[PDB]
Amino acid sequence: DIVMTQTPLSLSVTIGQPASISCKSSQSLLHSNGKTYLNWLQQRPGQAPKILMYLVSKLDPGIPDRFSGSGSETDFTLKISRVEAEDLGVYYCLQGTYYPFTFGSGTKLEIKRTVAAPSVFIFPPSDEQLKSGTASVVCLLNNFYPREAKVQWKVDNALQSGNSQESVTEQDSKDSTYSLSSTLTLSKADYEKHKVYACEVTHQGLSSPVTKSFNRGE
Amino acid sequence: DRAAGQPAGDRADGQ
Amino acid sequence: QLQQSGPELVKPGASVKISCKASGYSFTGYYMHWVKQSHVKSLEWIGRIDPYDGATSYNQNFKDKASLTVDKSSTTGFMELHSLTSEDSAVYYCAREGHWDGDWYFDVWGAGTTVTVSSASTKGPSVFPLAPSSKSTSGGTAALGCLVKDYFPEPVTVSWNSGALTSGVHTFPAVLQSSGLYSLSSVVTVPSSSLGTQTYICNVNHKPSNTKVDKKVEPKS
Repeated sequence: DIVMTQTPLSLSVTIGQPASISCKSSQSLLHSNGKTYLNWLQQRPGQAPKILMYLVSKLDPGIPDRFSGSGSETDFTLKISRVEAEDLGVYYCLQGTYYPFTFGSGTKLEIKRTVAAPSVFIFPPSDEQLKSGTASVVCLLNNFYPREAKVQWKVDNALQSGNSQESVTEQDSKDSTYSLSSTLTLSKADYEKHKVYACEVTHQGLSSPVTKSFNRGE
Repeated sequence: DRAAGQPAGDRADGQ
Repeated sequence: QLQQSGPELVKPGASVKISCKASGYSFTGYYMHWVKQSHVKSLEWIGRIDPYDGATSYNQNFKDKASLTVDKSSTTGFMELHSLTSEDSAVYYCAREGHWDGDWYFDVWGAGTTVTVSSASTKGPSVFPLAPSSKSTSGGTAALGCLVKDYFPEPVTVSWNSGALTSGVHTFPAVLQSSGLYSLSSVVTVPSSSLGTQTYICNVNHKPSNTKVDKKVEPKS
């Protein structure tokens, strides 16, 4: 089968800057009928792949003109003249010359934007869950950049380890920011054993770490 | 009209 | 243009059949291809089918693993996976090879079907509200959400106000708990003035267990 090598595998581009992705095939993609069946695809987070270009340089009519394609028999290049926020996703090359169809490894295009401080919110455990015998406290970091952020759980000013998990959304297609949710899970017995619950957030946008807290029962 | 496609879909077309 | 069936939980060694409903075009005039997405960025071509006569062309890797059929009366394409292992847990897509200016390419894709191969039974999620309060308001904007906890397998669909509220919504990716079950949160930022007037409902649907929950999030003092 034809091997499709994409370089690079990850790419960070600022809004308005060019971007280039290369694809190299193990054999010449020029078919005997004279056509070169090379396709470029884009896969945005949570969506199916979509054809950007087919036959090396022909754009699908819906695709904006800032995407372009070039390349010969074995070396190919996808170019974005001016990267926009919606261009985030994974880019594939697809050959249609030799059976079977083979895709590339995929190139992740990430947007670079200025630092943005997170909005911090904390949520006490619900009454429905406390009836079940467990307690979950959620700390929300909303719309921040970069992706690196430190969330520490302190229960009565005691640092917690091994009882919380974090999740961070993929980059936003409009403002290119991230959001993070940290869930501190304790038994109902342990939750009633303490009073003050706080998450301490450390981030590049914050000059000093921000702390949101609540007292159990208010 | 019948379906056609890129040669990689069939072994006889691309291989 | 292409509508795929819902998520499947399949025991190892069993079979699963997923569908791809076509509409708005001549069904018998276009190939229907199937693509597997195993990892985050891994795409494999499974095969194609001619819906007119059912002629199939398979990738050598998926021969004896996938079977392609079509129902011309319902204009639906099917892929059956045989003797499933953990390696078959993936997202499967269907695509149409369309025609434009004498050239052919994958111009229409389905949303994808998540297939999980596991010996465990489905477990429905518990939905708890993340109530807005003074500790979740920053400068006239409030934050509220829902906690979808302890479910298996993937995925879960969360909407707000039956799809009426989309601005400011963040549905976080599911995390794997130490118990082996998934958990996610869905939050939304709204004006703090609308807390008394506007009703906010999160709609949680876990198709593998037929769990539909509509939980209204109410403010707290």
